[PDB]
Amino acid sequence: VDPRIQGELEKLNQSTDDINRRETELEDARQKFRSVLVEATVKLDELVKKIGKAVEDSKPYWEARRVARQAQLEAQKATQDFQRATEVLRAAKETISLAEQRLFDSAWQEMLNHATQRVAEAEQTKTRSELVHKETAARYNAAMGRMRQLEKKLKRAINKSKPYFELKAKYYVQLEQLKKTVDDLQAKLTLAKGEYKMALKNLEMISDEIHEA
Repeated sequence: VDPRIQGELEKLNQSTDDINRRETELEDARQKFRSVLVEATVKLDELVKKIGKAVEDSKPYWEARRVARQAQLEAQKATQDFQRATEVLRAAKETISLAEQRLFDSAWQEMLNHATQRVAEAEQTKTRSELVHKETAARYNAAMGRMRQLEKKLKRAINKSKPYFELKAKYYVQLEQLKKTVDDLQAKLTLAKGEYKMALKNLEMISDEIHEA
């Protein structure tokens, strides 16, 4: 049973070598992340040190823009849902129209009865959908108005702050992806450790096997 434990321990040796490789890889990754983030720090600081008033005055505009976008998505959803509701009502009424024109009669009766049982909830959903639609559109356009009057008084600031924020954005998504890489890589490393450990457990199992033999 010697070649068995031999091959086993060789395989786990390859495994722990792999572990070492992934460890060094991870360390290198994080060390790469750090320099990038501090670069982002100093560039952000220097660009703020360029013109601070423009940026600080620009922020409310971006705030209003975000709010307006949220209201946009909400209003869009409300509109779509209302459309679906309208379609549902259309079909539900078309059914009863045909059924009434007909006046296998039992099947027709059951069908029109189920339909005319569903049209009530249909109408309720219609009302809900349309009122929600109106509200959403209202808040929507209100936010658009405030954003407009904000854009009227911030033409000089936001243009200056635009490159700062786009740079900040690029560095943000970059460091984000980097951190992602670090995370999943470390996870895979842990899994590898699990594998190596499992090979060791096999070693213990065989060690238990032989002395019993």
